[PDB]
Amino acid sequence: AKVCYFTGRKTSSGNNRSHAMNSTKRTVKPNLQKVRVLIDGKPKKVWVSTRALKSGKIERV
Amino acid sequence: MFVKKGDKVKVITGKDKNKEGVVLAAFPKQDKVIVEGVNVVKKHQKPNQAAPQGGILEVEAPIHVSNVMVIDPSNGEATKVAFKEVDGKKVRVSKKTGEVL
RNA sequence: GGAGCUGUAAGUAAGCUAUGAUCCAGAGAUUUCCGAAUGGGGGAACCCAAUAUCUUUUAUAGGAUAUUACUUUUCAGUGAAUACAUAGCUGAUUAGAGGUAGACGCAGAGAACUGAAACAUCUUAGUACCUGCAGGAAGAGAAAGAAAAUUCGAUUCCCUGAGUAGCGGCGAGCGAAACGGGAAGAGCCCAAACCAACAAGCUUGUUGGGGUUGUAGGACUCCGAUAUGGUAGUCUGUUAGUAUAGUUGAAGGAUUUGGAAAAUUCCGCUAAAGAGGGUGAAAGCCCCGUAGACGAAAUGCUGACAACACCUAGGAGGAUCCUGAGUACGGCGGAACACGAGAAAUUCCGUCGGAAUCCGCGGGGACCAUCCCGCAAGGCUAAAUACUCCCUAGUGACCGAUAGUGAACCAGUACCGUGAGGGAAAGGUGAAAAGCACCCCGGAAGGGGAGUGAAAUAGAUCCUGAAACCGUGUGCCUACA
RNA sequence: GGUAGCGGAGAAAUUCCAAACGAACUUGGAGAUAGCUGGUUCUCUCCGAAAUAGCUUUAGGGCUAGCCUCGGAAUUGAGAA
RNA sequence: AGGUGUAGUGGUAGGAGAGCGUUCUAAGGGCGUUGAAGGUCGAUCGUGAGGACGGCUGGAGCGCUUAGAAGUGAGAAUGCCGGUAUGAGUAGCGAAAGACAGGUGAGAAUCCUGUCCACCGUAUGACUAAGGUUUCCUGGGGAAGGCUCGUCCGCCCAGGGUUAGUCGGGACCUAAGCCGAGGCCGAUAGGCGUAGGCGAUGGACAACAGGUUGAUAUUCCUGUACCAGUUGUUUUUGUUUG
RNA sequence: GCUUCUAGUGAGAAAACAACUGCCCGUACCGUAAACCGACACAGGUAGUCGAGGAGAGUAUCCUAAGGUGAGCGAGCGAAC
RNA sequence: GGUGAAAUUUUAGUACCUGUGAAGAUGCAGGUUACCCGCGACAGGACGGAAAGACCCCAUGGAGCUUUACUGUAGUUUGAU
Ligand SMILES: [K+]
Ligand SMILES: [K+]
Ligand SMILES: [K+]
Ligand SMILES: [K+]
Ligand SMILES: [K+]
Ligand SMILES: [K+]
Ligand SMILES: [K+]
Ligand SMILES: [K+]
Ligand SMILES: [K+]
Ligand SMILES: [K+]
Ligand SMILES: [K+]
Ligand SMILES: [K+]
Ligand SMILES: [K+]
Ligand SMILES: [K+]
Ligand SMILES: [K+]
Ligand SMILES: [K+]
Ligand SMILES: [K+]
Ligand SMILES: [K+]
Ligand SMILES: [K+]
Ligand SMILES: [K+]
Ligand SMILES: [K+]
Ligand SMILES: [K+]
Ligand SMILES: [K+]
Ligand SMILES: [K+]
Ligand SMILES: [K+]
Ligand SMILES: [K+]
Ligand SMILES: [K+]
Ligand SMILES: [K+]
Ligand SMILES: [K+]
Ligand SMILES: [K+]
Ligand SMILES: [K+]
Ligand SMILES: [K+]
Ligand SMILES: [K+]
Ligand SMILES: [K+]
Ligand SMILES: [Mg+2]
Ligand SMILES: [Mg+2]
Ligand SMILES: [Mg+2]
Ligand SMILES: [Mg+2]
Ligand SMILES: [Mg+2]
Ligand SMILES: [Mg+2]
Ligand SMILES: [Mg+2]
Ligand SMILES: [Mg+2]
Ligand SMILES: [Mg+2]
Ligand SMILES: [Mg+2]
Ligand SMILES: [Mg+2]
Ligand SMILES: [Mg+2]
Ligand SMILES: [Mg+2]
Ligand SMILES: [Mg+2]
Ligand SMILES: [Mg+2]
Ligand SMILES: [Mg+2]
Ligand SMILES: [Mg+2]
Ligand SMILES: [Mg+2]
Ligand SMILES: [Mg+2]
Ligand SMILES: [Mg+2]
Ligand SMILES: [Mg+2]
Ligand SMILES: [Mg+2]
Ligand SMILES: [Mg+2]
Ligand SMILES: [Mg+2]
Ligand SMILES: [Mg+2]
Ligand SMILES: [Mg+2]
Ligand SMILES: [Mg+2]
Ligand SMILES: [Mg+2]
Ligand SMILES: [Mg+2]
Ligand SMILES: [Mg+2]
Ligand SMILES: [Mg+2]
Ligand SMILES: [Mg+2]
Ligand SMILES: [Mg+2]
Ligand SMILES: [Mg+2]
Ligand SMILES: [Mg+2]
Ligand SMILES: [Mg+2]
Ligand SMILES: [Mg+2]
Ligand SMILES: [Mg+2]
Ligand SMILES: [Mg+2]
Ligand SMILES: [Mg+2]
Ligand SMILES: [Mg+2]
Ligand SMILES: [Mg+2]
Ligand SMILES: [Mg+2]
Ligand SMILES: [Mg+2]
Ligand SMILES: [Mg+2]
Repeated sequence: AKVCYFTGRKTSSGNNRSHAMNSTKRTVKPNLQKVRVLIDGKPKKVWVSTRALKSGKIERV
Repeated sequence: MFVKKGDKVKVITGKDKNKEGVVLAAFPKQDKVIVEGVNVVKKHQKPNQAAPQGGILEVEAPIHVSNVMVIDPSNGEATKVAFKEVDGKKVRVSKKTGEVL
């Protein structure tokens, strides 16, 4: 799935609201990036949210 | 059933009330029994049964087992049956007199 | 369990059974092929292989059994670009893969008709539908709570609060919560400091100890006891009970009517049993039962008891150390809160920014101060609650075959449809077949006799047998209206 | 053999998509909604209308009033001719 | 309790009141094989819904009183289901040639046989794929089905029938397309796709003629072949410069 | 499939003759139809092969061959329409 | 001779004229005509049958279509991050 490998962030549904407050369904997606991380000793390209990378505790080898 | 093949029974209800006979066959699933000389029927048989005239055959038809009371062999009277253990053999006892079977 | 049995279903046939059959209950054995299917393939119930062992034939062909899907977990072995490696690859190991009960639970995603007497906010609804994950229940749960009578002391559910406070094109509508009363009740484990061991590049991981919180707790430093209590542990036995077959179980004869008695009349009797069913009509005393007493080889289930395992320290000190960060929180955009952005607290999602840390932090419905109450960013937890495809025993001022399940009957059948799917009609002879031998007309069908039966105008299209409709007989009337 | 309904396909006709296609079929929401039309089952007794006003996205709908009915209270009798 | 007097008593929508009848419940009190309910008939009673009483039928149940609860009353919904009418003995009996003799039989325009006649003949003949799925053959049958009839039938009953190394398919091949280890993508579900496969309508591939049965035949049989392979016999040549 | 080429694989090969082995599925019947699709023993629809003679260009046409068929209501009458 | 439907149908012993009447009557009024039952024919009437008019209007019905109607929105594009 298109899911943040570390924090679990994923696509969800939200509402568009117009000025008249009309409601239509929209998707709301996380800021996922393909990043090479050292998962269990091996580099691999996994989806990672920019939020999980913000701290610098996630490898960027 | 409380009555068994070979038993001597007395008819307590029916057209043949007070007749007595031996049980020729018992039908436990039907709760019925055949008694000699009781509930005879006249059957109109086609001769396809090895009887080269057909004829009207007299046979005993079954009667309900509750229309029959077992005869006390030692007493000749009809009696209700109790189950008392004798010699470790569970047997039928004449409620009226205490005789077995 | 104790005399018959070989199902519905007769019939013939051939058999079984007191050396205990059929039947009943517990436990096992067998269990073809398809189907997740899984050696490969495939238009399900078929086809075609590999490897090993065995077997058939002189031999080839033939047959049998076993193993061989995929991914996951761990281990081993091989092993690329590429040096060491890693990936890949082979084997082993380990675990999932589908179905349901058309119910109940949680979560993702999410309508519309509809209401608003139109309609975009709103409503219908977070409903229907779809999808994931479940569990016997789920979810919630051990206060960064409810409060301000001064206090309460986890959660859940019921009553009430209350159609109140509120929300709302302030329309239509939506609609709490706390207190109070009940059901049921239960609490616990981690992370960190610190200590010890090991391994590695003075820290930096693994293991074990330690520790668990708000009248702040713990580490730490002092002393002092190795007790006392508890449990939401285990196919640990033992024991009892219990479920799944059963045994036993009172007391009526005549008379009248009738085909038949249980009806009737006459006298009796039994009752810890006068619930109910059956029996040739309506039976406490004929049968099955009922009240009551009694019963378990086997396998479950439950409760104890024992065993074993697992938890469980008091008090005084604060110098220092610890107490969950990309977290809390904020901006922006959505959502959830009864609460529609609103003056909008509280909770959550996306995005960006982004704290303090006990002299701290959060909440008390914008916000600030004060006071009070709590201590988030870690997890677990029985009961009270929801539901019933099934199983056992019952109940009904529920139905009685156009009803009651669609289906009382060989019904999800026949039948319709390419398919998804739609979906019927159809119960009753008689007490017993005693289901009309034989005769007569007829090719038969069908009748007429003769019989059976209480009755056949009960003859199988069989209880009763309405009406429409069709016919036969004829008392009266009818061919100038 | 492929394309499927918020669609496909169309030398283009709103043409075809299993004998009715301006949008298939089936099941479900679902007993959609219907200010409309139709239907609504025994009896007798007492009384007995209206088809008007006002307002209405109202005009064959509705609401209050008027007119009917039932019960009740009460007054110096307030009604009618 | 009733009596007198006066007055009143048409009625849709609709209001009020009081009752009839249906099934069930409770209690009481009863009736039933000396015949319950139901059905049917009758010249019966009450102000109404309706209520009795007899005869016949029927064969087991059912009233009455008081109170209770209701799936409680049908003639209309182009209502639903069933039955049966009307139109009617009417329309229709589905594109065409038959005739007679003899037979069979209870019965024949309609079945069998014969004769002549007529019709199709790039067919109305002969094969075969699909589809159907027992309809094939033999012996019986005449309820239903057959648009009439029926002794007959693609119907019913009872038996039987499909034989291959060479035909067509598989153990061969691939096309379109489909599936798809890992893989890529995506709220879920899943979508796509590599290796690898599946998949003919195409490629490849060894026998024919005749005979035979009521029903099968390039399948059985006869004759004569072919393809792949197996065992053995003889003959040649090669044993690791093979 | 087949034919070649070496790489590899090899102790045995080949010929003649004799004897012998060769699995599964379909294989009835209808099939311009009364037995298929059309609710029907329905004047429709149903791919491919063979499809003769005279006259003829011909598979047209007419009549015929091999072969198949007389077709599932009839008998009269010989009006209107 | 055999076999045998259907639409329709409130019950029907189902005439004519003039009139009447929801304004076009087999059925009402007045008068007139007409013995009873059929068969073959024809269609003037039964405002004949068939279809809950399609034209017309209406329902704060529906659907498809259009646009500089309203409100949204896929897509496209521009900036910030
Ligand atoms: K499978
Ligand atoms: K269920
Ligand atoms: K809406
Ligand atoms: K409305
Ligand atoms: K839980
Ligand atoms: K309320
Ligand atoms: K409104
Ligand atoms: K501890
Ligand atoms: K009896
Ligand atoms: K009894
Ligand atoms: K036990
Ligand atoms: K808010
Ligand atoms: K608070
Ligand atoms: K608090
Ligand atoms: K009878
Ligand atoms: K008559
Ligand atoms: K076209
Ligand atoms: K009033
Ligand atoms: K009567
Ligand atoms: K009706
Ligand atoms: K009819
Ligand atoms: K008729
Ligand atoms: K025959
Ligand atoms: K073959
Ligand atoms: K082929
Ligand atoms: K064959
Ligand atoms: K010629
Ligand atoms: K020709
Ligand atoms: K014929
Ligand atoms: K004529
Ligand atoms: K004419
Ligand atoms: K009129
Ligand atoms: K006419
Ligand atoms: K339309
Ligand atoms: Mg398999
Ligand atoms: Mg509305
Ligand atoms: Mg007893
Ligand atoms: Mg008695
Ligand atoms: Mg809200
Ligand atoms: Mg806050
Ligand atoms: Mg935020
Ligand atoms: Mg406090
Ligand atoms: Mg619980
Ligand atoms: Mg039913
Ligand atoms: Mg009935
Ligand atoms: Mg039904
Ligand atoms: Mg009778
Ligand atoms: Mg009858
Ligand atoms: Mg006259
Ligand atoms: Mg006269
Ligand atoms: Mg047009
Ligand atoms: Mg069409
Ligand atoms: Mg709804
Ligand atoms: Mg009046
Ligand atoms: Mg009057
Ligand atoms: Mg009754
Ligand atoms: Mg009713
Ligand atoms: Mg009716
Ligand atoms: Mg006619
Ligand atoms: Mg014909
Ligand atoms: Mg000709
Ligand atoms: Mg021609
Ligand atoms: Mg035949
Ligand atoms: Mg035959
Ligand atoms: Mg016939
Ligand atoms: Mg082949
Ligand atoms: Mg794919
Ligand atoms: Mg995969
Ligand atoms: Mg490929
Ligand atoms: Mg070949
Ligand atoms: Mg043949
Ligand atoms: Mg053949
Ligand atoms: Mg045809
Ligand atoms: Mg007039
Ligand atoms: Mg007139
Ligand atoms: Mg008249
Ligand atoms: Mg008059
Ligand atoms: Mg008309
Ligand atoms: Mg209309």
